[PDB]
Amino acid sequence: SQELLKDYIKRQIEYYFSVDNLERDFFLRRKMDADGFLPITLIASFHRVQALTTDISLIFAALKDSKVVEIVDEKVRRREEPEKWPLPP
Repeated sequence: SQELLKDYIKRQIEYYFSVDNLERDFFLRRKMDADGFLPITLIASFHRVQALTTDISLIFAALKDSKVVEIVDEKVRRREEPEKWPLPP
């Protein structure tokens, strides 16, 4: 089973995309495209996600379970007003 693991991964990534985090997370914001999207494999590299798993299908399945984020292809963004967050690299 991976259901509980998927829940821990979902809540960890939803933290990165919370307003509280985004107001100070200048690294993540400089890795966004102008539409807010980031590579899912960049999120996978973050220490608290990588501690839980290196299984990319599990990470995608965790994110399909989220009302906070939106996946398109290989990228993920905050669903609400994502264009407000990108910063210059």
